[PDB]
Order: sequence, then C-alpha cells, then structure tokens
Amino acid sequence: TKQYEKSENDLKALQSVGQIVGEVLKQLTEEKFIVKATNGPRYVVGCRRQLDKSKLKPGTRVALDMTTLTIMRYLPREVDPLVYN
Amino acid sequence: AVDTAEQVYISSLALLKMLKHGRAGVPMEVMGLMLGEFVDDYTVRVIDVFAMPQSGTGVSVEAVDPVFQAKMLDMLKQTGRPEMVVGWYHSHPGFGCWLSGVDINTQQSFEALSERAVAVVVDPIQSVKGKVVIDAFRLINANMMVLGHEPRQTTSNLGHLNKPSIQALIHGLNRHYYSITINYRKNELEQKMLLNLHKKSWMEGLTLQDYSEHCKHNESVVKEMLELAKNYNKAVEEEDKMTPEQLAIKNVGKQDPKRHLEEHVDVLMTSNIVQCLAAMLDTVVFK
Amino acid sequence: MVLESTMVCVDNSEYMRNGDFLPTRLQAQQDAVNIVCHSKTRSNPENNVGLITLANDCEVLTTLTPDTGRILSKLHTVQPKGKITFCTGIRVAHLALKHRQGKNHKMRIIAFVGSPVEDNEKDLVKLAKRLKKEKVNVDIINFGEEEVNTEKLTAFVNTLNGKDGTGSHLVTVPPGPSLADALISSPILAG
Amino acid sequence: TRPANHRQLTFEEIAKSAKITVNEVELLVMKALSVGLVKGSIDEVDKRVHMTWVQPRVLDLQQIKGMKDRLEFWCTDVKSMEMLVEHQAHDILT
Amino acid sequence: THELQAMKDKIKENSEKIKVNKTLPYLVSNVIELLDVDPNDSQRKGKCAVIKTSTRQTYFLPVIGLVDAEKLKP
Amino acid sequence: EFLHAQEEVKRIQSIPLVIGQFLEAVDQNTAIVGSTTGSNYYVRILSTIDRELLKPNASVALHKHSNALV
Amino acid sequence: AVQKVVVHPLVLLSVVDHFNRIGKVGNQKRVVGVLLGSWQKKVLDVSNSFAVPFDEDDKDDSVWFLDHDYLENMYGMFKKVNARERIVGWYHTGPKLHKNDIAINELMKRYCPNSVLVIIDVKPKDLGLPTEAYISVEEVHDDGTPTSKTFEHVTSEIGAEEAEEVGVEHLLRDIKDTTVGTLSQRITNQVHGLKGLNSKLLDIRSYLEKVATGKLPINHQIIYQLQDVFNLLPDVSLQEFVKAFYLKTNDQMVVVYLASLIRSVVALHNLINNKIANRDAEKKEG
Ligand SMILES: [Zn+2]
Repeated sequence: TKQYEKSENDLKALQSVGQIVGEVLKQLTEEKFIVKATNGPRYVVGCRRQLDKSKLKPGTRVALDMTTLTIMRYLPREVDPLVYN
Repeated sequence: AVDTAEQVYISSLALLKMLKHGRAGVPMEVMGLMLGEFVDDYTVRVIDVFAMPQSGTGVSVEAVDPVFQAKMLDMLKQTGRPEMVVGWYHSHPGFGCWLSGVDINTQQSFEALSERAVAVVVDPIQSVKGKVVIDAFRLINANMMVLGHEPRQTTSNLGHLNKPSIQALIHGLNRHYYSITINYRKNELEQKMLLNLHKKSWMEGLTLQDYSEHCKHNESVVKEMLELAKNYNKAVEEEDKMTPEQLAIKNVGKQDPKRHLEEHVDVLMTSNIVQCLAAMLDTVVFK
Repeated sequence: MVLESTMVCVDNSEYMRNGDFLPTRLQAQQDAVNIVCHSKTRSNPENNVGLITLANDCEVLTTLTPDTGRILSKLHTVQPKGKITFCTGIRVAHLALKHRQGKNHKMRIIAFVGSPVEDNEKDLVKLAKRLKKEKVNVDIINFGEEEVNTEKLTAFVNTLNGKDGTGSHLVTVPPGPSLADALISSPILAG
Repeated sequence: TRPANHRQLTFEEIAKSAKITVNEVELLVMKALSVGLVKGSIDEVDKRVHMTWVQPRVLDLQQIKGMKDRLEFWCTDVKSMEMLVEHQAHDILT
Repeated sequence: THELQAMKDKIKENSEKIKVNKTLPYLVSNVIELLDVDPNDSQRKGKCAVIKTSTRQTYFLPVIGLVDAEKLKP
Repeated sequence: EFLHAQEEVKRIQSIPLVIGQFLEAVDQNTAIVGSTTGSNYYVRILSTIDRELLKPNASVALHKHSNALV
Repeated sequence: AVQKVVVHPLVLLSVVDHFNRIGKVGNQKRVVGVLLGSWQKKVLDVSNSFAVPFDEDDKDDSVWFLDHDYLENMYGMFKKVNARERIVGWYHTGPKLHKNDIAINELMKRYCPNSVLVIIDVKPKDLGLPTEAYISVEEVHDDGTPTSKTFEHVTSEIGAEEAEEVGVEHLLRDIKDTTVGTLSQRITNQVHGLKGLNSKLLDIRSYLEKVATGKLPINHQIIYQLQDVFNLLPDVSLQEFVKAFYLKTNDQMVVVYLASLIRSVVALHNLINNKIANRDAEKKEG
C-alpha cells in the first residue's frame, strides 16, 4: 500500500519533461556557447549557475533545456554498439 | 440577438493567475477556466481566474473535470465570493497563441452551456515587459449566416482592437472568430503598491537596502569596474581619436557617428554616486 | 429536517479519568460521543460535528465535518489530564461555529461538565447575556462529580435563554450508580 | 570609555593600569586578542598598542538620551544635506 | 489504522491518472541507458537516461519513468 | 522615451539566438539566408547595422521566432 | 534553516484581493491564509498561495481555527495541477502579530517541518518594502527559561521570474525607467537616507518609550549589549581617518580627470562636426 504510493510519488517526478541531448561545440561568452542539436540546428544559449566551463569544454556531449535550451546537465561519453559487440 | 461593443473588465488577480498558470506549463499548453459575472451584453467582467489540472487526454473538452468543478465551487462557497463560472481559457506558450481545432471543438460546448464563454489565450514569450501580450477570442454564431456578420456599433473599442490587425494566421481566425477588448480597472491602491513591488528591482529592494548595498560596495571593488571603464576609456577613445582625422580625409561624414558617444558619462554618473555617498561619511562618522 | 450545526465538547479535566462510569469515563463519554454523533446522523445529514478540549488549552483537532470517524479516532489516547476551564470552553466552540460556510445552520453546542469549576457567577452571566445577543443555544449534560444538584450551571442554563427559547436543557447525573447509556437515554428521546 | 578613536594606546597606559612589567604586557594584550574581545595590533617601536573594534559590555537612560543626540544629529545632517542636493535638481526634473 | 483504505483510494485515483497518463506508449522509440548523480560543485541526487525516437531524435531525461532501470540495457 | 526605445531594441531579442548559414545580401535593408537547417529566407535586416559587418559570406544569428536578420 | 524569502507580487496580491473578499463584508481582525512556498535551496522562494476563511475571538483572544478540509483537498488541487508547489507555511495581514499567532504554526508543523509565517500589509504606508517574514524556531534564551518560541525575523525581498515580470512591468505605466545614472541614484539617496532617519528615530523613540512605559523586562536583555554595539564606533579621527580623507581625495582625482577627458572628446567631435555641417548648409543654400 505504501510502496504503491511510493511508485505514485515516483510518477510525481515523471511529469517533468526530459531534456534534449546536446554537444557543446565551442563557446563565445559566458552567456553564449556554440551548441548544435543532433538534427543540425546550431544555437548559443546560457548555462546553469552550478557549472564552470571547465566542467563543459568545447566539443562536449551535453544536454539543454526544452524551452530556454540552457546548458544544465551532461555526460561525456555514450554509444549504442560498443559493449554489445 | 442584439450585439453591441464589448469590454472585458479584468482584475489584476485574474491576469496574475493567467500568466502564472501559463508559465508553469511551458512549453506544454495548459487549460484553465475563466471566472466572473455577466452584467449585460455590451460589458463583461472577469473577477477571478482558476486553473484546471493537466491530464493525459491533453487539451480537450473532456479535460474539464466535473468533480473538480463541484468541489471548487464548493470551495468558492466557503470563500468570500462564490461567483458563477463564465468561460474558459488555455495558454499557448509554444507559439503565437492561435485557436486550434480542439479549441473550437470545446467552444461549441462552452457556447452550448454558457451564452458567451469568452475564450482567452496568454503567452509569456512575446514580450518580457512592456506589452499586454495575452489574446482574446470569441466564437461568432454560424447561425447568423442569414443576417450580416459585421456589427458592432460604437466602433471605438472595435477599430482600436483590430490594430495591429494581428498578423495573418491569427486574423485568419477573424473568419468565424473575433477578439474582445481588455482594460485594466483600478483598484488603484493595489495597482500602486504592486507597481512599487516590481519597482523594487530598479529602485531598491526595500527602497533602503539595495542602495544601502550601494553604500555597502560603494566604490569598493566598484573601482575595478572603473578600471575596466577606464580601459573602455583607453580602448574606445584611442579609436575615437582616429575618427576625426578620417573625417577630414573622406570629407566628411559617412553617417556615422560611430557612437562612440555618451558611455562614460554614465561612469561619471557613478562618480555622482561617489561624491554623494562619500559625502554621507561626514554625516555617518560625526554623531 | 432541522438545520443546525452541533459542536460536541468532551470533558478532558483530570477528574474525568476515573472509572466510576463503567468501565471508565473515557469509554463512557466515548459512547456519549457515539450516541450524539449517531443521533445527529439519524437526525439530519447536513449536520457537521467537531470536538473541543475544554480543560487546559482549548484546541479543536478535528475540523467541523459531518463524518465522525476522525472524532472517534481522537476519543482514543486523548490524555484527559488537566484543570477544567469553563468560560473559554463555550466561546472556543462559538468561534468554530462562526467558521461554518453555510449560514443557514443554527449554532448549537453540547458540552459535558464533569468537574467542579472555579468560574464565578459574574462570568457565566456575562456569557449568558452574550449568548442572548448571539442567539446560540447550548444543551449541556453534566457528568462526573460536582456540587450536589449543580446550581451555577442550572442558573447558567436558565439565564442562558428565555421566551421560549425552546431551548436549553441541562441533564445532571443522578446521585446513584448507573451506566452511561442510562444517563444519555433521556436526552436522546427528548431534549 | 574615551570618545576616541584615537584607538592607539601606549605602553605607559597599560603598564601603569595593569601594574605589570613591560615584558608581560605582550602576553597581556595578545591573550585578549586570543579571547576575542579585541583584534587590535601592537606597535612595539614606541611600545604602543593599537586597538581595533571593541567588545561591547553593558554601557543607562542617560545613554539612551545621548544616543538620541548622536542620532538626531545624524537625522538633521542627512535631512539638511540631502534636501540641499535635490533642492538644486528639483527644477530640471519636472 | 483505517487509513490504509484511504491510501488505497489515493493510489487508485493517482493510478487512474496513471491510466490516463501512463504516459501512454504511442510513439515507438529506442533507448540509451546510463547512471548519473550530481555533486556540486549544493549536493543533490537523481539519475538520468537517454532515448531514441521514430523521428530519429534523441533526448536527455531523468530516469524513467515509469518502469525503472530494472530492464533493460537499451 | 527614445532612450527607453533604445533599451527595447537592444534588449530585443534573444539570447538564445539561432545562428544560420548566410549567402548574400540582395538589396537595401534585406538579404537572403539559410538557417542551420538549410533553407533560404527573405528578411528585412536589423536597422542599425545594414552592411559593414554583414559581408557576403558569414553566419548570422537568426531571430528565435521570426528568423530575423540581426 | 531559513535565511531569506523571495515574495513575488502574486502572493502579496493573493492576500490583498482576499482583503477585498472579506473586506467588503468586513470587519475587524485580519486576512489569514495558507502560504504555498517553493524551496530550491536555503534561499526560499514563493510562487502561489490560497486563502482560507478565518475568525478569531477576542474574549479569549487566544482562540483560532482554520478549515483543514480546505487545506487538504485544495493542496490536492494545487499539487495536482502543479507538482512543484507545496505549502511552506501560512500568512496574515497583521499589521502587528498578536501573541496567539504562534499556535497556528505549531498546528501546521505536522504539514511542513518548518513553517514560516509571513505578515503582510494590504495598504502601503510605511516604511519601505511591505509585509514581513517570521520563521518558527526555538531559541530558548540566555536566561535558561523553559523553551519558548519568539519568531526570528526573516529578510524579505520582492522578485519574479518571467511571466510575473511581464504583467507588472506593463502595469506600471507610471514613472520613467529607470532612468539609469541620473535620477535613480539620487532619489534613492533621499529615500534610503530619509527613511533611515525616521526609522531609527521612531525606533529610538520606542527605545526610550519602552523604558518609560511598558516595564518589565524591558531592559533586560539585549538593551545593554545592543546599545553598546551602538557605542562601538563613534567614530571620528585622529588619526588614520584623516589619511582616508585625502586618500579619498586622491580617489576622486582619476575619475574627475577622466571627466575632463570626456569633456574634451565630446566637445571636440560634436562642436567641430556640427559647425562643419552648419556652415556648409548655410553657405551652400545661401
Ligand atoms: Zn490547444
């Protein structure tokens, strides 16, 4: 009964939409960083306030917001085929 | 039957719940409901605005929850003023806030139940500060195809509402729909205090703190930005002394000026902050 | 049916913890809450009944509601230790009666006094004329040990209302061993 | 106690009051620096002692009065001077 | 002790919202999976996941939502 | 009020602004540009800068909503 | 705990418009409602709220009650539509809290671990940024009395995000904006200065009035230490404060030197170019 509500409260976190993957290409200023979507449009957005650009660097796999498209979270390395070979 | 120029009297609390319910759903479009009272045909007022919960069916006529309406109106009955419902509204944060096919699919239901049921749309994106933004919509009666489609009389608020003419795709809805005017009623005391509430940004937080925080820093570490300003002095004015000689070569103005004007005059206005607030030290230190 | 909102007041005074009423006054007044909540349930469905602790600090843990389930939960482990306080016990339920959403319900209070009170006659007559101005009708049922043939409480109910006002009735515990159900058997049939 | 500051003292003041030798006034004043009642520094050329800040202890209605004097003077100071500032520029605003 | 049925009612009402918002499977997709948590630079917790689409796109999302890392590698 | 209007046009617009693939300037105050999604456009350019930095070939940041030449 | 709170204009109006709700029917007492807060970090933020009907007897000035069903299902309403919103406390319009306001927080401590109560003001008068913030905390005392709750003041600031900026920034339509550098800083020199004069004036008027009338305590406790903190710095020269004088004079050197430099540059460009285009337009047309 309580664990079911925990999965309900789990679902209370899931209405938040997932962000968009991104690759930081390069940067311009502290509010402007060259980034491109996987489908090819290039953007310049602002970051979140926790990060330093030493945590980003140019040519970095990252994520952006779904509206403001702001730099928020990230992971350096991913791919499908590797481990499955 | 009888049609006359319409005016929507809005309360600041209504507009607040409008943009608040629309900002929390961005990008996703949300669905609210308009609350108020119908005084007559040519005037209408919205005295309250409440938000409907978001469901899986999305924005649809079925998204309105009847047990939510029964319990809300009951919660409005224990609230001071339990006014009757009037119309619906839905935000459109992601685009130019035009009515879709589902918006009219719920409009024949809201015009069925309620006589008027004015549809309002609001978006945060268009302007960050100085525009009403929002939107207005009302469904014209398709049963009026017999008679003419062009009222009203006292065209004052009408001809002034049409302008800008609102693009094309929006006024593409001017066929089968028409907008409605919105004015802000006072309620001047609350409008004045809430005016100063946002004025706390550019004036000061308490009207005391933030420029006493300008007495905290007060040239501190504000000369560092004066060193960067005097670096803007050297930078901008070393290419500003190249301008008047070139003006003598090309004979004369290339229109132009480079602008490359004003600027550090504002730095000297911070020097007025220097002289004033430091002259306060004679008052601070002595007694 | 009759329109009104009944506010039941349990007696949390330290003198109410004895088992003179079988098996114990805790369960005795619990059955008293059982019979008043079920009678008002059989009376009108629109009647909402909360509880209030009279002794020590007065706090209503259960907001006024027609469902007595949460009231029955607060009847257990209530910890009724403290000195009886009267003058505030009626007015605290009067403020809970002014929070009613519907104004068509008449203000009604039922309270249990099982302890001798230090309330002066000037305080109860000031509350009597105050309830005369506020029209509130209070039906009190005296339990426990107190002054033999309670007077200041009987004069409180007398001077509380008049003409008719049909009315405020006071039921005092008889000087003899009896079950709590026999004490509440008279008020449930006729007030 | 002094209106001061004028927060710089001398070795003669501490050594005469505390009636301790000039070598132990170091341990004296610097231990008070470790207590936290004063952050000051000691000038050992003339053997002077430069106090900084202070530790508030107690202080009286006569002090609330003179406090209103030190305040109201700050009141008429800022009032006068600031009312003179915008007295000049009140015209050009409109 | 009788609030277990009330919690059963709130998990029936919210799972009714899980019946309307599952959120429904419609568009076909494919996955990319990873584990993450954010120290700063205060400390917070969470996890992320990646996804494919039928439109070829890819997204960076806090961990699913609804079913969990239980299964599978993408 | 014109200084306030200058604060408007300098605030306008974005932050964040999508840069796009520029081809040529066709005539006064307008030009043609592809986006980073590769579609040629026709837009009246930002008023205060007509030419000097626009150049025949560059990458111009296009308005969020309109894709305006800025 | 709670350091500072961010009060948006939306929650303030949400109390004041309810002051119109029960204000048209009157009469006495105050507008009390449940505060919906948003806690991202130690700094507290406020977005929405809702008000509940409340009455308080004077008899019995310590009697208070709220509707929990209204707090329950409406929280179920607002949490449903917005999952980020939750109740951080309650609020009232004051203007000055009576001693009974403590137990309201003690009742809703079951809802939230720490409930911050926000006093507000429906009619702006004095002295500055309206409302107030008090956090529920047990400070005991230095006198070792049995633990009692004296609410600590939380500094309140007004802010917004995006859409709440859009509404009010268009709604001002009153005074020039800002304008930066000319009228802004000097009017703030009037307000922060003069409102700082009458602040401590009336506050020092309360310092002496409380000693004259209202004893006990009253005085003690903090009186002797706080007043000595006022006596910390008089603070005048000699000596180093004299050095700061002409050093500050040496600081104004550079900026006013630069001022004369801008004067020469602005006068050079504008005067030369204007006289050129002037004499040319006259000699060519005439
Ligand atoms: Zn829609």
